[PDB]
Amino acid sequence: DAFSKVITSADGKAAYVGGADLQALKKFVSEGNKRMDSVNAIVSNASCIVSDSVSGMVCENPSLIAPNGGVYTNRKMAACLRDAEIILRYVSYSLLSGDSSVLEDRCLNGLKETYASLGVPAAGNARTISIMKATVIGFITNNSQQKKLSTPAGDCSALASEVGGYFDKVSSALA
Amino acid sequence: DAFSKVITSADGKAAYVGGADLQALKKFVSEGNKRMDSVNAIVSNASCIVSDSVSGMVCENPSLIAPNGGVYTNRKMAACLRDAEIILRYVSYSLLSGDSSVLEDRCLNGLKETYASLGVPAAGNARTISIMKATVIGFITNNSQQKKLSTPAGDCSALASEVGGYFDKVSSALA
Amino acid sequence: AMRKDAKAPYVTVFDERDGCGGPTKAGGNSGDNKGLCVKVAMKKVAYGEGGVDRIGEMARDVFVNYDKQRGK
Amino acid sequence: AMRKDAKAPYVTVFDERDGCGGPTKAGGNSGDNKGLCVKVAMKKVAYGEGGVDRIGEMARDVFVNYDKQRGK
Ligand SMILES: *CCC1=C(C)C(=O)N/C1=C\c1[nH]c(/C=C2\N=C(C[C@H]3NC(=O)C([C@H](*)C)=C3C)C(C)=C2CCC(=O)O)c(CCC(=O)O)c1C
Ligand SMILES: *CCC1=C(C)C(=O)N/C1=C\c1[nH]c(/C=C2\N=C(C[C@H]3NC(=O)C([C@H](*)C)=C3C)C(C)=C2CCC(=O)O)c(CCC(=O)O)c1C
Ligand SMILES: *[C@@H](C)[C@H]1/C(=C/C2=NC(=C\c3[nH]c(C[C@H]4NC(=O)C(C=C)=C4C)c(C)c3CCC(=O)O)/C(CCC(=O)O)=C2C)NC(=O)[C@@H]1C
Ligand SMILES: *[C@@H](C)[C@H]1/C(=C/C2=NC(=C\c3[nH]c(C[C@H]4NC(=O)C(C=C)=C4C)c(C)c3CCC(=O)O)/C(CCC(=O)O)=C2C)NC(=O)[C@@H]1C
Ligand SMILES: *[C@@H](C)[C@H]1/C(=C/C2=NC(=C\c3[nH]c(C[C@H]4NC(=O)C(C=C)=C4C)c(C)c3CCC(=O)O)/C(CCC(=O)O)=C2C)NC(=O)[C@@H]1C
Ligand SMILES: *[C@@H](C)[C@H]1/C(=C/C2=NC(=C\c3[nH]c(C[C@H]4NC(=O)C(C=C)=C4C)c(C)c3CCC(=O)O)/C(CCC(=O)O)=C2C)NC(=O)[C@@H]1C
Ligand SMILES: *[C@H](C)[C@H]1/C(=C/C2=NC(=C\c3[nH]c(C[C@H]4NC(=O)C(C=C)=C4C)c(C)c3CCC(=O)O)/C(CCC(=O)O)=C2C)NC(=O)[C@@H]1C
Ligand SMILES: *[C@H](C)[C@H]1/C(=C/C2=NC(=C\c3[nH]c(C[C@H]4NC(=O)C(C=C)=C4C)c(C)c3CCC(=O)O)/C(CCC(=O)O)=C2C)NC(=O)[C@@H]1C
Repeated sequence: DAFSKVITSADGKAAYVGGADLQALKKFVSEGNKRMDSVNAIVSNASCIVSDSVSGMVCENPSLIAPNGGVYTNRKMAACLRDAEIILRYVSYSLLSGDSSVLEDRCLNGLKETYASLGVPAAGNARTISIMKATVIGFITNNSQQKKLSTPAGDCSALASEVGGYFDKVSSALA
Repeated sequence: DAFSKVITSADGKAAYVGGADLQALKKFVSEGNKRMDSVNAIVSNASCIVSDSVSGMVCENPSLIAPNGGVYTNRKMAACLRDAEIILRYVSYSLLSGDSSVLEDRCLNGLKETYASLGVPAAGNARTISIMKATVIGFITNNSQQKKLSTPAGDCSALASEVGGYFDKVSSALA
Repeated sequence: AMRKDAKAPYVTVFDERDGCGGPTKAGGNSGDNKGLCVKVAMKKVAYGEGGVDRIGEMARDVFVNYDKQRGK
Repeated sequence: AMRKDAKAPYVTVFDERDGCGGPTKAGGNSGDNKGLCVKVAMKKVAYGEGGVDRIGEMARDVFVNYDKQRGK
């Protein structure tokens, strides 16, 4: 669709969908309305989700910010927070689009090898990903204690399970 | 002086001071280094400070979000959050510069009369201001419980009292 | 493949059904779809932009506040 | 006077002594205050910019979360 072409375009310039086109977009995926709410939960809270996840990695292992640590310098910590956001954003697009092909192709293919070459530790990535997964599921399922979402009451359990599977794809690729 | 000219220029284009110019600038205000950290404590937390302060105004008086309350619609709530940020930013510049003349002139002079004409309630404004004052003093003194700031060990009580006086000028003008 | 250019899909979901509209960028802000829009761009996840050091501030916060739990 | 222009002084305080520098914007970068810079701009406090509805998101949050205390 039009959003697929944005991913593959030379410049990535934004496309927009409203009105009848948005009605059509929602038909071709399951539970369209709850799905848009779920994507919104992720992207609207991207700073929070990334921050809590990377912070959880560090608090479980504070050596990471001591001298000789993998996110000791501001430059490295920021690169790690950036990478967590990149992954989260590919997951958000997977939930918007209903599949993980772009995540697997443009985010995950080659990434384990790159992190091995850089010395980015797999155990720290595993924890950041597992916290991000739990955090996103919490937001999607009314389990975010410091930030409630405005949505009609109901059951988003299937969408939480779907997005969980996209995170599992990240974890397995990077393990 | 470089910064005074930004207040009065036709377009408000940014000015920047670093290195030896900044060393010279800090000679003209008391406790220059702590003062910069105190300003940073405000502006780097602007969203948090405004959100908590307007939220506390509402939680103590939820009639403000009932129909025909001062912030019933998103449009009005956003205007209120904007105004709180405007005020906070004038206070931050007062703390940077060591005086309140620009706050008084460009933010406060005429403001009570404008709010009377608009029907913006004075009690709600007073509470947003008093919470912003408390929050700012908390961050300056590193007594903020969810977000500490890294600074060299010491005492910022005098700068906290100074910023409180600038908030008091806002309160007195709007009462 | 992963291209090492830090580009990711930025998805933005708009719900302006309160009535306060942003800039118009597509048809359809009417009828049953009033206030709803989705945007996607594919661009670099930068450390900051427009003079705002967004990720640098997040990094400063982690160093000092990793022992805080913002989710409770 | 208060000009109804919604303009305010945006102060930004930079400490980049860790060595990861932002864009050069001031000529003084040497000596004791190497890595330190203050910026002031006088501009409208807008509801959003660059497609990012900053204040609108804060407003959505108040309506649903005013009973929360993010300070503890
Ligand atoms: C972004 C907010 C924040 C972080 C993060 C952090 O670490 N500190 C933060 C804020 C902060 N708030 C205060 C003081 C007050 N906040 C409120 C509003 C909340 N209290 C409520 O009852 C309520 C509705 C449920 C709120 C929302 C109030 C009323 C105050 C006190 C005002 C007064 O007159 O005393 C501070 C100050 C330091 C502290 O923790 O007490 C800070 C830093
Ligand atoms: C911005 C963060 C946030 C808001 C706001 C909110 O309402 N919920 C939020 C986050 C959130 N976090 C989790 C789950 C976890 N978060 C962490 C990291 C923190 N725990 C620590 O020990 C630590 C340093 C001391 C942290 C930082 C962890 C470890 C988890 C659990 C992951 C797991 O394996 O289950 C959630 C999910 C719901 C929940 O409360 O667990 C949410 C929504
Ligand atoms: C789990 C994710 C949540 C939950 C979400 C629900 N949303 C429901 C209906 C609904 N949501 C929207 C907004 C959404 N659709 C869009 O097109 C866009 C923007 C492009 C967004 C932000 C709409 C329009 C609707 C239809 C109802 C309405 O007119 O408001 C919903 C009801 C079931 C359903 O319609 O499938 C739910 C349960 N609710 C929860 O409790 C968890 C936390
Ligand atoms: C209350 C605000 C805090 C507190 C602040 C202290 N800061 C001290 C020294 C200091 N801070 C800076 C950074 C500052 N100066 C600038 O020019 C800029 C950016 C433009 C910034 C962000 C510097 C350079 C220094 C001097 C020493 C150093 O390099 O670390 C300080 C020590 C006493 C003093 O120098 O007057 C204090 C107490 N400390 C606290 O404990 C409260 C919470
Ligand atoms: C390295 C990638 C860091 C990081 C740094 C960023 N700094 C950003 C903006 C910024 N930094 C300064 C201070 C710097 N410029 C100077 O001229 C001097 C002293 C003479 C210093 C100390 C300024 C003035 C700016 C604002 C630029 C402006 O007004 O346009 C920044 C945002 C970049 C942007 O907005 O394009 C970043 C990303 N960020 C990180 O995550 C790592 C740790
Ligand atoms: C009213 C002042 C509100 C407020 C609204 C803002 N929305 C902003 C960005 C924005 N909104 C949409 C959705 C809208 N445009 C459409 O074409 C359609 C349907 C076809 C809808 C439902 C879009 C697409 C955008 C982004 C525009 C872009 O990509 O550049 C916004 C930011 C404005 C800006 O960045 O220039 C605001 C301020 N915000 C508020 O605080 C009050 C409550
Ligand atoms: C955070 C949870 C990690 C951690 C992450 C770091 N990554 C670092 C550099 C880096 N990351 C990537 C992958 C990134 N680029 C892409 O194009 C995509 C997807 C499209 C992604 C996910 C690359 C290619 C690079 C190197 C080039 C660059 O910096 O952009 C990094 C800096 C390492 C160094 O410079 O020595 C870090 C710290 N680090 C950790 O400790 C946790 C586990
Ligand atoms: C929040 C704590 C308040 C609240 C605030 C509202 N202010 C509204 C409109 C408004 N505010 C100003 C002053 C503002 N403009 C400036 O130029 C400066 C200083 C340089 C400031 C501080 C003006 C001139 C205006 C009217 C023009 C405009 O909207 O830009 C507002 C909307 C009122 C309405 O449209 O009915 C609100 C809701 N409201 C509250 O209930 C709490 C107490």
